[PDB]
Amino acid sequence: KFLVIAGPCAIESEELLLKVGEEIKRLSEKFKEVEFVFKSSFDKANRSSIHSFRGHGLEYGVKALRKVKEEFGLKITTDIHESWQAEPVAEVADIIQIPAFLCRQTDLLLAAAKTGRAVNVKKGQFLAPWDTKNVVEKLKFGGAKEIYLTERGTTFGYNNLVVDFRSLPIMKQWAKVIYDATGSVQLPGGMREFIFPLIRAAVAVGCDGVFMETHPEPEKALSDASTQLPLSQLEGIIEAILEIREVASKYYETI
Amino acid sequence: EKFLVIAGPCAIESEELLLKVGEEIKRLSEKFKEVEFVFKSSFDKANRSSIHSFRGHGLEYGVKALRKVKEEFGLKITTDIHESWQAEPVAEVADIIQIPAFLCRQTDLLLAAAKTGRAVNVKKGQFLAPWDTKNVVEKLKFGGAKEIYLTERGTTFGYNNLVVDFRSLPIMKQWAKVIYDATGSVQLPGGLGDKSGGMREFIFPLIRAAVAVGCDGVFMETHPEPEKALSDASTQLPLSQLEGIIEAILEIREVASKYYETI
Amino acid sequence: KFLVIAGPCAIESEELLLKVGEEIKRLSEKFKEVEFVFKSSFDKANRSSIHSFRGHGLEYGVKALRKVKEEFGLKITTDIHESWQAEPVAEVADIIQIPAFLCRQTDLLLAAAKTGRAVNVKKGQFLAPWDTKNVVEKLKFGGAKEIYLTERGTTFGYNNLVVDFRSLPIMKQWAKVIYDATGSVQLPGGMREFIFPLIRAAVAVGCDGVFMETHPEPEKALSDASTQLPLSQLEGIIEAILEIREVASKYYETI
Amino acid sequence: EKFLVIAGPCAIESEELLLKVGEEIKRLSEKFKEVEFVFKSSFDKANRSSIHSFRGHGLEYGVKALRKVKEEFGLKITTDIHESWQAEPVAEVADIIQIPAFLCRQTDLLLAAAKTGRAVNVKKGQFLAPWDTKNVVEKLKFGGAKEIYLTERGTTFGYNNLVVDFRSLPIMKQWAKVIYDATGSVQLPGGLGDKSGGMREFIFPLIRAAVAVGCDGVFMETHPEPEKALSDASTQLPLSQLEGIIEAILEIREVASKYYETI
Ligand SMILES: O=P(O)(O)OC[C@@H](O)[C@@H](O)[C@H](O)CO
Ligand SMILES: O=P(O)(O)OC[C@@H](O)[C@@H](O)[C@H](O)CO
Repeated sequence: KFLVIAGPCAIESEELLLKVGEEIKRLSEKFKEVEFVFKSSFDKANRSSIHSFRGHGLEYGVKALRKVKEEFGLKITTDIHESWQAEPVAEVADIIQIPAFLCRQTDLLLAAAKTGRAVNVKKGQFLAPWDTKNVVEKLKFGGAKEIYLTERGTTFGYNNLVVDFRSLPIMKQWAKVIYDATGSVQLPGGMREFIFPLIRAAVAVGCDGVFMETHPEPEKALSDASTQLPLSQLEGIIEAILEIREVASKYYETI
Repeated sequence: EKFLVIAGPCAIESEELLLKVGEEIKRLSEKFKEVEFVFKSSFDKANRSSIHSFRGHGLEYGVKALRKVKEEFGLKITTDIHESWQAEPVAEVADIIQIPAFLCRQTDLLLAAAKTGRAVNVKKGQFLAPWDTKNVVEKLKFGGAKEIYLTERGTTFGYNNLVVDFRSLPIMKQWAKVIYDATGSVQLPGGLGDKSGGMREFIFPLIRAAVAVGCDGVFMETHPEPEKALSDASTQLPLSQLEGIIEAILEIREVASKYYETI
Repeated sequence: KFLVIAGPCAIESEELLLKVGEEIKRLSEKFKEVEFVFKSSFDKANRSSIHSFRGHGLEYGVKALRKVKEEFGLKITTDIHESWQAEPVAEVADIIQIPAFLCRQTDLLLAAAKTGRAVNVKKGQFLAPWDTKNVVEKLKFGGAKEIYLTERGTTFGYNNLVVDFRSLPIMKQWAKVIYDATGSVQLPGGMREFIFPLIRAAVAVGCDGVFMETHPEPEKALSDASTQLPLSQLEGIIEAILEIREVASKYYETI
Repeated sequence: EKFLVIAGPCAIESEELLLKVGEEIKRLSEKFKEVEFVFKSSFDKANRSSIHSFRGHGLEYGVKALRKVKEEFGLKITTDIHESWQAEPVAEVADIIQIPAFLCRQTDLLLAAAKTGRAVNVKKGQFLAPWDTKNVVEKLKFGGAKEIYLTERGTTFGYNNLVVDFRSLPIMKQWAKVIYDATGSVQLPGGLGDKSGGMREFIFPLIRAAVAVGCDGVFMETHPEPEKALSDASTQLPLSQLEGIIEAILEIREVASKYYETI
């Protein structure tokens, strides 16, 4: 079924995770046609500044995510940054996320695949759509069976990302495709006003799921404060994309 | 508001070609009554890459051919101008005067079109940022234009490639009605060396994106047999597929419409 | 010999043209190895704003340029915007300049070629280096014998131009190549600090000439105030590029 | 200041290959005494496009091979790390620890390299703007790095193509010494499908541009027979051409030097 990956960018506390998980659970019960996956990072390992918020560590993060899966029965996904993190994260993560800058790091991909979990690779801002075929091949070689590729924009001049929707049908040739609605509008080194319009475009074109970072109060977020979707707006957007998908799906081109 | 569909063969290869396409557009206009159709065709391809490529049969012949389409089918007409002096004669038949993408900053051309009293549709230059179309609209208003359109047709992305930044739709909507050029946006400028290339397989997906985001109309160059077209053979939509595409975008527009943001 | 095309962006008055022409003449006498061509536009036909300075008209402009050639014996170059302007401009213009946005307008190119004058086409920000071969062919078909292609940057994201120096050797295959040092640093819709560094790069790579818009007081210029080179700095830059060219020329690759 | 020339085969194909290249670099270091040479080679290509491409013979073998080069020729050494744990063992032989372009924002990797006390050279990510390297240098200084380099190696320009924006040289010079990667800047990422492409014909012209603009050193991957290289076969410079290139850039640097702007 259609996938909706959502949650706060970073694990600011398992308190926040529980408050967001509660809403994700409610939507999960309301939209039985959709498969929800809770997401949050235990570490922002690639912040621009050395003085920015990274997180509370792997152990604290896995614990918090563990509480979300136990308390709400929701699937989990988080990203890893170095090979050794794949094993401990796989304990709770149903889907292991590979950061965009690291989409070409062979050992990280292999380490994720070895865990037997599903793998979701964020497409690097430097990669062409067709370049992702090799990424999928590495994962298959590593034993991965459930593979996703996430569109999150491509480098367009400096401090700007553009979404080339031609990427969706191209990547669908070798993997399930996810559209990152919040990451695609960020200005590297973003505009929330474009999150909804572009996600509508994503489902009109055709994808297997959407990815959205959401926070009760984005402006207070410790990471991605300018792009995280306010929690209260999630339901409306999901209902909207489901309706558009229902009508547009008749026209999705065959593989 | 009535959705606009601008369509027709890229170039006026012959008056016969125009009437054939015009007949189909007229038929669709009778079926899709909620759509405002405007027949398009260029009397001159003044910016071909190669000196050896087809340009046209002249302004005189073209206008005459376009007038025949309007007379026979009662369809609104649009064609593009390339130099200031062409605005007057063209305004005699054209309901909408089109400004080529490379010429979107040529003040005199914009002014020439604006003083005719006809509607003006400016193709957004591949070098222009969305927010910089505000001054383009200002020039037209200054020149007397009362009905203005801005057409998204892609932006230079590396060499011989164009990308469509859909954020341009809501940005440009701030100052003019917005049209999405479904066939021009998938062309590969100079992709074939002496001619430009294109990827027809992406025409439909991107037009679905356009209506989901929200626009005031779509622009599509269509030809009975694109493979044999004298210009844009790689991007013109087979005429037989026009009906299906229009039905689809009207369906997607309807379902997405309640979510279009207010400007 | 090496070409240096320089002058104020727009003809704000024949007074300005004479003051700049006087300096250009002095340098012309100092650098006999270089061929100087005086440049200025009689009309800025593509300003972003309808309220910006365009000029004093074709007639007034040609007259002013005519005075420069008569009073200083300098060659002249100015740009045309519509086909009908080629004939009257050719009366004084030794080199007819084709604006970047208009580099694909067949009739403008043909009209320029018909005059029998040399033609210098500014490479559109949307053109790939190899795409210029067809531009040259149009001019040759139109009777042009002296053809130049000028590098002035390529669209790089929004409101930014990047100079891909690979363009110089590529375009040299079919035409003489000129580097526009002032236009290449402008930010469409620039930084003067990069004019000199990039022009040094241009001659190190290898070109047939440089193009620079210069004004006694750029900040007071009616057009391109942010990129025009202060007149007093022209001599130093020319001497500098001549020295670099002298040494680097030993390494310029054969056609 | 002494000009830096970082050169060597892309990957450590064998200890034999390293000694062959090392011998030539040593010879050039004896001729060009005004240049500081640093021998480069990767013990692992951890980011190949294809799972079937050559990666290397492991960290242990690589370090041993690099130490042999340093021992036999007395040359400074540089190699890249891919994960934090590699900084310590690599610092035992490497005078300069190299940070891969895709990893230029990985905080822990930068920190790992900085605490070794060795010099650190960061390849500028193809996604990074020049002004955003300021924070990269800040992270390294925070981590204890006292000798920092930033290497220009091109920026994403459309698909499978890189462009060198030379404005980056004077911008980055504001916070670190700047190196120009002459061979990486002409590669066509994923250009050959399973492998990346490249245009060797542009290596020399662009390196001439780099020294005319002004930089603190150049980086060049070189191999006796590039055509047979196991990695970057399309961009590595034939070893026989290294001497000529170095002589040329030293000549251009000298004549342009009086014009380098003060930061
Ligand atoms: O085929 P060439 O001559 O390159 O012309 C490209 C066409 O696609 C042309 O009509 C284009 O969209 C012009 O603006
Ligand atoms: O040939 P592939 O595997 O694409 O790798 C590209 C090389 O050019 C590679 O070593 C590159 O510069 C990696 O960063």
